[PDB]
Amino acid sequence: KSKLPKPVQDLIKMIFDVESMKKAMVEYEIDLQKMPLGKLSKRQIQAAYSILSEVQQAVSQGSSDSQILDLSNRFYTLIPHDFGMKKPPLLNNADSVQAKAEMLDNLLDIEVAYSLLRGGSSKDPIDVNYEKLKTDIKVVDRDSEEAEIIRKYVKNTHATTHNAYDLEVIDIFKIEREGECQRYKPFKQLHNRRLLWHGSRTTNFAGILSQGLRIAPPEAPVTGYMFGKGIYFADMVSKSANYCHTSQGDPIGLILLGEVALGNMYELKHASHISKLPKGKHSVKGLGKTTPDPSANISLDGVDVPLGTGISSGVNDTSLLYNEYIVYDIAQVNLKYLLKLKFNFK
Ligand SMILES: NC(=O)c1cc(F)cc2[nH]c(-c3cc4c(o3)CNCC4)nc12
Repeated sequence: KSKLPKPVQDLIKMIFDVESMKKAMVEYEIDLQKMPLGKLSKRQIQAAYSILSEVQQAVSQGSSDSQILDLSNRFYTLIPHDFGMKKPPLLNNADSVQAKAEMLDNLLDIEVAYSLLRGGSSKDPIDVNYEKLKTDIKVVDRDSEEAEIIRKYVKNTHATTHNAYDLEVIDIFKIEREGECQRYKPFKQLHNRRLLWHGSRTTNFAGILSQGLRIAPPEAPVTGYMFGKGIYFADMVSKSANYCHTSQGDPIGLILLGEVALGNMYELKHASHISKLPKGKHSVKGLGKTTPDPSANISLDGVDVPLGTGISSGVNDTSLLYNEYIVYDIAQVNLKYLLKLKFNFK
C-alpha cells in the first residue's frame, strides 16, 4: 500500500532493478560466477582504478611489454572477466584503459544501488526504497507550463547528427536531493546559471540521486577526458541522451536537468588538460560548431534555459560539433528535473 504517484513508483522500480544490474555486468563480460553482484567491493574497485593508472603511466613511459602485461593481468584478477572465445584485451593503450575506467565508474554506482537496496519493517515496498534515495521526487503535471518549457527544450535541441532515434518525454519529475540546496547556496551568487542536460545509464541513478553527480576519483586514470575530471553537461539533449546507452531491448532512459552555476566560463575549442582553472574562471565551455539559437534563450527563476534550435555558432576550428560544459566542484550543481524518455529508434 504505497502512497507515491505511480510514475514515481515506476521510477523507483527501474532504478533499483536487480536484473538490470546483473545484465549490465554481463554486458561488461564480467564473470558473475567469480564476482557476483553481491560481492562488488568499493575497495576492490578502488584498487582496480589504481592499477589502470599504473597501466596508463606505463603506456606513456614506454615500459616493457612484460611489465604492462603483468599490470593488465593484475587488473583482470581484481575484476574477473569471461570472454568466451576471444582473449581479454591487453590493457596497453588509452582506449582500452578508458573503456575499463568507464566500466569501473558504472560498477561503483551499481555497488551503491545494490548495497542501498540490501540495507536497513512495515512500510510499502516502493516507499522504503524511495526513502533510501534521500531525494524528494514529485511528478510535474503534464498540463503545466513547466512541462511545456521542458518539452520544447527536448524537442528543439536534438542534434541533426544524432539521427539514430527520436525522443518523447514520458514523465517529468522535479527532484530535490537532501542537502543539495544548502551545498549549492554559495554558488547561487555566481553569475551565468544555466539549466543543462546530463545523461547517464539507468543503473547509475540510485547513486546519482543519493550522492549527486560526482567527479571521477583521483585513483582513476587521467586519460580519456576532453576537459579533465569534472562534471559534464550539454545544451543539446541528444548529446546527453547518447550517454544513457539505451537500446531497442531497453529503449527507456533517464536524463537530468541540472542548474549549473557556470560563472565566467573558460571557453575552449580543443582538448585542454588542466583540471585546474584560471583565476576568475569557474567552468569550462567547450565550443561546438552548432549552438542553440541565442535569441530563443529564456530566463526562468534567474536561470538561463537555452531551448533554441541548433544554429551555426560561427566557431571554426573546434574539435566539437556541439557545446559542452564542465565544472570541477560538485557543489556547483543543483539537480532540478529527472526526465523519463522514450527512445524511438530508426
Ligand atoms: N553525461 C553527459 O550528459 C555529457 C554531456 C556532454 F555534453 C559531454 C559529456 N562528456 C561526458 C563524459 C563522460 C565520461 C567522459 O566524458 C570521459 N571518460 C569518462 C566518462 N559526459 C557528457
